[PDB]
Amino acid sequence: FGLHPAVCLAIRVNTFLSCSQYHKMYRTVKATSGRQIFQPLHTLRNAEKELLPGFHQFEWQPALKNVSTSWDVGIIDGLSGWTVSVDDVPADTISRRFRYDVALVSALKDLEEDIMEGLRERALDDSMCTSGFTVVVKESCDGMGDVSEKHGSGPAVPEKAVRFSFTIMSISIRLEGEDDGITIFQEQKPNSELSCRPLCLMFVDESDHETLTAILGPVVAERKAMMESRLIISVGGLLRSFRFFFRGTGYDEKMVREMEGLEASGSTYICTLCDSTRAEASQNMVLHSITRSHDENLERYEIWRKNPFSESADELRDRVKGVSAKPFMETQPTLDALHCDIGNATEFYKIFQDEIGEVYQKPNPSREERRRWRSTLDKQLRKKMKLKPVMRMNGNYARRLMTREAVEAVCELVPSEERREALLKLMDLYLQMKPVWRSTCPSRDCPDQLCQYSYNSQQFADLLSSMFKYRYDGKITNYLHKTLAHVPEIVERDGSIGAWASEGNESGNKLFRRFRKMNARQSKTFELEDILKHHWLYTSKYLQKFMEAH
Amino acid sequence: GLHPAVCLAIRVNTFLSCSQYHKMYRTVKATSGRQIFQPLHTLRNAEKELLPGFHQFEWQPALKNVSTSWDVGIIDGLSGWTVSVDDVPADTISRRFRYDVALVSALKDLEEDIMEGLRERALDDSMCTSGFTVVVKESCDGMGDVSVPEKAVRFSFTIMSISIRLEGEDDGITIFQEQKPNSELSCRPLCLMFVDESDHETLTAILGPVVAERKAMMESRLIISVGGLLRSFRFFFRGTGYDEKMVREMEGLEASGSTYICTLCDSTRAEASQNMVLHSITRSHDENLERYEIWRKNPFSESADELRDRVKGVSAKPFMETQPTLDALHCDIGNATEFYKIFQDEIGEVYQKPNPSREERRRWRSTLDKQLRKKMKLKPVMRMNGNYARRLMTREAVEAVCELVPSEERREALLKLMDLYLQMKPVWRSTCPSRDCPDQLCQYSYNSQQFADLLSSMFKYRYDGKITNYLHKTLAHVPEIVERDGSIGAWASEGNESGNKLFRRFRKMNARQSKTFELEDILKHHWLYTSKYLQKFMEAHK
Amino acid sequence: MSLQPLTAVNCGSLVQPGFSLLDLEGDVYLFGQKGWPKRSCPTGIFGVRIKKGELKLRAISFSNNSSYLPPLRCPAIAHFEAQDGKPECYLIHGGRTPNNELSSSLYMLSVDSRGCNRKVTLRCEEKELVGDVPSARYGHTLSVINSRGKTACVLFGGRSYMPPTERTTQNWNSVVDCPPQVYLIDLEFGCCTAHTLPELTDGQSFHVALARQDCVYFLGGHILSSDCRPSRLIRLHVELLLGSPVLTCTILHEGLTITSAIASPIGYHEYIIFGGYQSETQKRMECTYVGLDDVGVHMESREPPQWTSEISHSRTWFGGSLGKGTALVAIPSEGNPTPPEAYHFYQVSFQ
Amino acid sequence: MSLQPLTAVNCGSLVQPGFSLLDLEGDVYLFGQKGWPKRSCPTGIFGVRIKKGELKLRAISFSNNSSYLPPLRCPAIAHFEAQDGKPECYLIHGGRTPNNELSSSLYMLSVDSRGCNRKVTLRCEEKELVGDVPSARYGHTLSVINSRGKTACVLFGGRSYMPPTERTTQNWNSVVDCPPQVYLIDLEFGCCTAHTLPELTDGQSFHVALARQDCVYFLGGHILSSDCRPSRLIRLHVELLLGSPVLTCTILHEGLTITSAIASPIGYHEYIIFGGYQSETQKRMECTYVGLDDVGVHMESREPPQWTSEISHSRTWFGGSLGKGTALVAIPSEGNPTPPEAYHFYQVSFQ
DNA sequence: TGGAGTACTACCACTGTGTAAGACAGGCCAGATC
DNA sequence: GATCTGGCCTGTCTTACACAGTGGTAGTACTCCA
DNA sequence: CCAGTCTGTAGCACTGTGTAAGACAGGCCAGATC
DNA sequence: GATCTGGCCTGTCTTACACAGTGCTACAGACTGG
Ligand SMILES: [Ca+2]
Ligand SMILES: [Ca+2]
Ligand SMILES: [Ca+2]
Ligand SMILES: [Ca+2]
Ligand SMILES: [Zn+2]
Ligand SMILES: [Zn+2]
Repeated sequence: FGLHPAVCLAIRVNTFLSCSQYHKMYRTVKATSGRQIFQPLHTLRNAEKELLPGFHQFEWQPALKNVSTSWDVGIIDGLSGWTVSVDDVPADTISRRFRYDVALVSALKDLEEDIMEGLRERALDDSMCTSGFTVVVKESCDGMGDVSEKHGSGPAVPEKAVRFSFTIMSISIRLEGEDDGITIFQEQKPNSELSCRPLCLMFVDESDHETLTAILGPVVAERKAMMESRLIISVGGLLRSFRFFFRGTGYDEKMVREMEGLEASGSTYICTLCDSTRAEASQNMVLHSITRSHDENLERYEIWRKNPFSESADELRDRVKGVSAKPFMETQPTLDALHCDIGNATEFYKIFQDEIGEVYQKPNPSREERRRWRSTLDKQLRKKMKLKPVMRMNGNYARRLMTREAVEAVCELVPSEERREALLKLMDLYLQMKPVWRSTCPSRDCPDQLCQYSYNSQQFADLLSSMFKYRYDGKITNYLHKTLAHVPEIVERDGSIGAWASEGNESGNKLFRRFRKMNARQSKTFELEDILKHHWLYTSKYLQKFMEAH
Repeated sequence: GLHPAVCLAIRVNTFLSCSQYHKMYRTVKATSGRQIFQPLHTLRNAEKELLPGFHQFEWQPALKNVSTSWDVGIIDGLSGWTVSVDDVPADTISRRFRYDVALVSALKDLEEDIMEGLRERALDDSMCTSGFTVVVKESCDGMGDVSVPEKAVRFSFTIMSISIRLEGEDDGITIFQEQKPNSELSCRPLCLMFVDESDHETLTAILGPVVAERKAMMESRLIISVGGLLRSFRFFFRGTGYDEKMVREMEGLEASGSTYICTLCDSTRAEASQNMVLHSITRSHDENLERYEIWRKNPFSESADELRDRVKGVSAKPFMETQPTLDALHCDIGNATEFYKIFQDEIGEVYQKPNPSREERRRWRSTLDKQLRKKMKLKPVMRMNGNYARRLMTREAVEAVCELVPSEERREALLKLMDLYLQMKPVWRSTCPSRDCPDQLCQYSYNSQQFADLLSSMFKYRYDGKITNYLHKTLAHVPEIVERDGSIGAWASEGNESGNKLFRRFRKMNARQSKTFELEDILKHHWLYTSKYLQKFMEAHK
Repeated sequence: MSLQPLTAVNCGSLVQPGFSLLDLEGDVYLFGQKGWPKRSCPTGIFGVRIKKGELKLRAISFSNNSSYLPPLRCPAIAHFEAQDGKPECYLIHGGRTPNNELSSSLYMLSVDSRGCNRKVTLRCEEKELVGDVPSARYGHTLSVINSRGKTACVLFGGRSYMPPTERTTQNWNSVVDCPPQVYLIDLEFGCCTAHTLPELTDGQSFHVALARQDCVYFLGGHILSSDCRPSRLIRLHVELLLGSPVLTCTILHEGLTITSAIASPIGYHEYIIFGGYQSETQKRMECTYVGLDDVGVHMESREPPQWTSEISHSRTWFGGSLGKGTALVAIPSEGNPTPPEAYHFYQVSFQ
Repeated sequence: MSLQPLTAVNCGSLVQPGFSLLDLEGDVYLFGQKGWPKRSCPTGIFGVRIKKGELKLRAISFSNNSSYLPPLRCPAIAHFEAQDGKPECYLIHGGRTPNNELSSSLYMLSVDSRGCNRKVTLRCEEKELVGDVPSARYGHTLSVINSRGKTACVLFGGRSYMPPTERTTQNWNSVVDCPPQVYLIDLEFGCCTAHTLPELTDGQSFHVALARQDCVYFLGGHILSSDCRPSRLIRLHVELLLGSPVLTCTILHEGLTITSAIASPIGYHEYIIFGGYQSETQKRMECTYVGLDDVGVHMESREPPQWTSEISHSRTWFGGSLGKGTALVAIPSEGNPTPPEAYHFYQVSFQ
């Protein structure tokens, strides 16, 4: 029994086998046992051209704004025809990308099998559910710095690279009555690199706003011009319509500041969504309304620039409330579920350090007492919870610290039992309200913690500003204001927190490194093209399906 | 279905990791399976009949200083160094086989082809089964920059030609001559060490056991169950496949550009200026022992340089016997380098301008690269590889270069020189000169003479008293060694050096990674990549 | 003529290939900080100083009546002669921001108060342009003129982005020479006018202009249409025959064929040109001099200081003029490693 | 009692961990070096010059009537004191060849001629041994004794490779201690006689022994049999009666747990035992001082010169005495890339 | 009995463009005795 | 103060040391089918 | 219905690689001062 | 009027960790025959 060509394309890409490698084992297994078990190279390459962008014909009505209606374009150079005149800004930055719309229709037609499956399950009459489709899209843009390609004799900036990736979150139906939504397809794990398709790759640092904007501008214009109109796709034998909504979440707070204009980083304006300062985050730690939006930030930047009230410098910065740079991409600034603990972890570490030691009787401590309290606390954790000390709170250490075991263990040193029960109740409310943001969907998994979260965080903040008022006078770490002021509003506005984290690209960093390692053409201008082609071939639902793993 | 051995071949002949092969096997089984590949745990024992330490054997008489347990495998290269800090530290990490077990595994692997040679020769297979003769070519080359380089050193050998002398009345019958000793597909590793290449101390303190069992195996004979019979074997060791520097370092000559150039003849440098053809090949291992003894004990009360000259540059007791012959590949590289220097010199002028400065030679090299890229489509390189040499040796490179020479006499002169060189080059490069091209070897003496006199006459501005050593070797020893040692080039260190990229790639896709284990598994793979069994199952009838 | 290797003691990561250098009331200011205005400086207009051969950079502050300027990269600079109302001023319009677009907004910058303790307060008032406004562009040039006897300004040249019809995200960054029309700006109000003549056969870019006595000379910069560098110096004489701004132009014989040239004023109407780029691969190396009067432009090839190998061989370079004959040039200090201070600075002086 | 960090300007690649430092007629000669004798100096021995904390290594040259020495690695050294009729000698025996092999040869080294211009000629004689010759060993100790009234040499200790039958190619670079036999060697004739010790029930190695007026003191060292470091010092007494050189011994009660030490002579019979290793990982940092009396050993601990962090963190260290209360110790250095002078040097003095 | 479609094996672009040791020639210089 | 010479310097010369392996492209054997 | 037995998958030792939290420091303004 | 040091703010090194893969090993589960 022969083997399908697509199966073999998947079994090549999914195990990083090189062309020469595959061909060698191919001729081997063919001449070995009397059969054409695998398919040869060129037929696999021809049969793969179905999955890359630029193969399926589509349409857009109304037509897109300032976007070519060609559908046969493939891997374009992100320069976008940068005039190469030396006198002008240099044009050496390497970058390759897809034409956003083409890649999007390719990924949609890939998911077409599952959307038809969902239409079979939902029993919606296929000749009727034609136009009312709607797709949610996440897009994460992190700069994977300092890659080492292992063959460097002359510096060709082969270290940093920004990887603009997108992922289809969920596709629903809209026809035809009220029926505002039926989730025909909800991707099951939207955080892993198996489903995080690259769109644009650039050999630059995430620092210089100049090159980053210069090469992302086309992608921003596509994101904008693709918000209104409808995409016409020949899917399942029917000319069907699709409307989009682009929830852009997976940015690091650094990049969110860089693209919302907020002065970075440890400014007087901590939260990206509310306008409150540090002192206004310390006075009231619960009641806040998420206000910052792309359009309002644009208007604020106009206010700052023109200064229509001729107010002084610092007063103008306070009246604009953090907006000093013109934003250039509408971003949905959700809480980052990646850390989501590390700030809380180091805050509980400082609280234990200052609770075993006496800070609310002796107000001003010196270096020696602080370091001694840290030493004895770490020795206590080694004694009872069996945790060695570290310099930085990583993930697993935080996970093993903010547990009732370590807390009731560390309770034995603080003399006043009042403070003992106080901090125990603190950690109790904390670890009760914790899985609200970490887990996938609190609307299905743990609706009780969500329904209680308002009053829970209220009691938490009251306990803090009652028994720890000595420390939250006017300064509060950012993540605490995040977890206390916006969690219910966030999970209500979207439907989850952890299901929009940047985890995708944080994982796919290893994929980029590996594809640069064993599949690169080393020409430094084709290399990106090969990395992109292989990375996309990886993350096509069809090919992972042929990796049944049964 | 697929035979397990074939699947192991496919695994190690394409550099796939257990994770990769396992995913591939799971996938291809879940679709249309009908199990096609074999899983990991069956290959991880289906090779035990290919690595060392599976096939029973013995010797008669037994080997000296060598335990007779035949089941040993990967052994630590330190050979049991007392780790006591107070002594020289037991620092360097290494691994190796036991030379005897490696040889018996190689032979019992070639079993199929030795039986084929038996049958094809129409010789009886049951009798005349006690006097086989094996020729084993060793090779040992360093290797830098395996990322500070860390400069690991590798030791390999190759069964060159297994012949039969039975039942006598004759000299021998070449049962099987290896068809391709150049390529690494038959160049098997026997010892890997993370030792720098030049430090005598650790190099000797790790190679000692290898050289010891080598010296011990030269006497007795081997017994192997092959072709159903308990037959016998004798070995002869050709220590050729070293480069020049290492041969010097393990020979007792003062490397490398000394006043004593020739590894084989004792002619000094200056005497290698006037005379360039007539020389005698005398340097032998035992003679070097005797000469070093004459140096050390100094029985004639001579002064320093006088005593040095009585022994002709022998001031270090050598230990690894080395047959008196030159590498083939590095001869090419040396020759290529010297013609590149002469070209760089003749683009400018030397016989008209005695002492040109440094920037002048810089610009002459630049414009030579210009002329060799504008035509012949050749790019510059830092260090000259074999390919760049082969390209810099052909005619059209000369027809392009000589265009810049003003003096047409010089143009025709170096053209005739390269003509002579191309007429005499396939003598030592060949696999078997007396069979591939007997006419060049027949005309090599007079050709070398004319070439040497052309050099001495039309280039005496440069060859007053300085001669590169490969020039001397190729102009005065080629005919003698080809007449004596059967052939040359068929004994190139190439098989090691170009094979070394394996140990390069085998550090990426097959690491562990920890030097305690890294050498172990690298050696395992690098061996398993060679056995003719697996190359047969790889080619599978074209 | 002498060159000297300077060193950025601190604030090395705030110099980008394009930038401007302004002078007014003594000290020299650097304009066009890369990135966006950090918290270090509220504005981004730095004050640069050569102290014992080291580049010291301090922050400037703004008054309340002032508006705040985005950090343009390659604006169109124009020094304003000291007279009523605020002597003197500086006209900046409009360059490109840290993001890929153009401001199309003219700004009048000046100094307001000092010191007290060696401090300088600046003001940046926007001057709206009603018209007939000059389109958004970068690399063009603006200059002041006095026509019998009212003061106006002439703007010309500069590339731009393709008009938003064929502007397509496959060539979303391909630029085009703006149509060759001269734009006349009055400062109060910004009633701008557009005019053309058949002598302006084509639009140029990066052509350093020099005005005097309401007569302006445009050098030869560079054109992307024909990919050639017209060495034809362009003279134009205008006057405000009230209320009509009559203009005439003429193609003179010779102008220098160098692009993106630094201009350092030494005398009353005398400017040394350290030169940016002559050939599209081989940069300009010499240092020339331009005088000008009613006779016309007079060119003279001064002695170019011996360029150090590091500056002379590296691919590109740029810089500005510290005024009073001195100027600053900079070369990409690309190599192993990046400090990340990636620009070596050299001061170059005349006489 | 202090140290000083020296630097090896050049020739910083010709030292290996175990090496010898012979002190005769002033200047010190370094003996034993990494690799065979290169052609910078064919005789392997280097004169050592200590100037301005700087380490110079000058070439030496032997006589014509002398023999040439392989650079033994960790041999035994016996300072044959000035006596009739050829002062002043050094006895080297038998050491480790740079080619990884032992040598049972006895080299008698001395000085022959000088200068004329500060050049120092040496001579080296192979001394044939008659016996009952001691087999080829390394790490042993040789000393000189003058008993009633003739001079002899006492050889004892040191390891050796396995006997030539049990030495298996897999146990090749293993090594066990030589049999516990003392060897009395006459410089002429070389009738080396072996003798047993009914009390020294075990051999050892790296024991820094001493001799005083035909009475020998084997200080404790390392025994690989039981991995023990027996601090019990060994006294013994020799009487060269005619013609049987009778020997007796005694187990001293307390000594020092020292291994691979440097012995710098201070007084006529006063020595500083400088340092080595007291454990398998711990190095003896504290110095020691031994006066040799006809009553016996007089031991006291001096002030240990403060150790820099560099010398203290190091796994290993070694050295040799420059004489006159001075010595030279070394540390295997680290860093990226190769220095390649991978050994830092500390000169050390007493008083 | 022939056609072209298949598959294989052979090409090409491309990283960067210098090193690290050692022998010997010879210049010459400390420095020390003469 | 004169010599002069052994020892350091500097330069030049010789032997190695890396630079494969990876995708795309196209001739081109060569052969499955009617 | 059950146990061998075969297959798949998880766990272990390991150090090379990127990463970002934290140490710090120095540099400039505020504050106190000359 | 003119100068200087603590606070702190932020730009920089740096280094503890986890994370990557890999071969081996060990256990756990699933198939197949009596
Ligand atoms: Ca980042
Ligand atoms: Ca990141
Ligand atoms: Ca070699
Ligand atoms: Ca080599
Ligand atoms: Zn908020
Ligand atoms: Zn010869």
